[PDB]
Amino acid sequence: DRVQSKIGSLDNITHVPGGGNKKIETHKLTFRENAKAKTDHGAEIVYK
Amino acid sequence: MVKCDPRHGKYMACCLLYRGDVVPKDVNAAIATIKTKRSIQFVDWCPTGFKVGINYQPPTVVPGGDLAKVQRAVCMLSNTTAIAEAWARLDHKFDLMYAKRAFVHWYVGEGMEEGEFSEAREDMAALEKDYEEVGVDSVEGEGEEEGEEY
Repeated sequence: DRVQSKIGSLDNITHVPGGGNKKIETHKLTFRENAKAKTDHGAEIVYK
Repeated sequence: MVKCDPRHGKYMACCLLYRGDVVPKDVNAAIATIKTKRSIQFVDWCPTGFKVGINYQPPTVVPGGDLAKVQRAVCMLSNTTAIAEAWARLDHKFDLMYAKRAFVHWYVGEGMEEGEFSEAREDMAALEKDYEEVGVDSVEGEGEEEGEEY
């Protein structure tokens, strides 16, 4: 049978992505919108 | 004894209390020089912004170390918009932590609600407008009727 190690260090290679866990701040999402447009025109406006 | 600089607003009220060796007309002559220096600023709806009192029993003071012992003294109590900074700082320092919900878990563990921080911080946002409504002057300017509207 040509023989191999009785131990087997490879087993945790079954573990899943990841890598790591979270982050999640406690109540708000400030600047995730990455600074695109949020308004239209601009300068002098209307009148009737 | 408050660190709002009294130049940062206007008085509405002043209640001063003399004690000791004091004269009713020296008081009167002192306060005319406080009223004359309108640099010391007032709410424009309160011409009569001052109350006096005079009592003849000296200032007495508990002993220890080196301390002055005088024959006359004054307490004043005074209301002024200059304090509104303090309130605008305390409700900002509040809102800074509260937006992250910092320390809120200790409080809510005792049975308090986020509505109660909510009604409080709002009540100071009502009080923000309420120091300032009374801060606005009693005239909104003027314009000439002789000029054309078109």
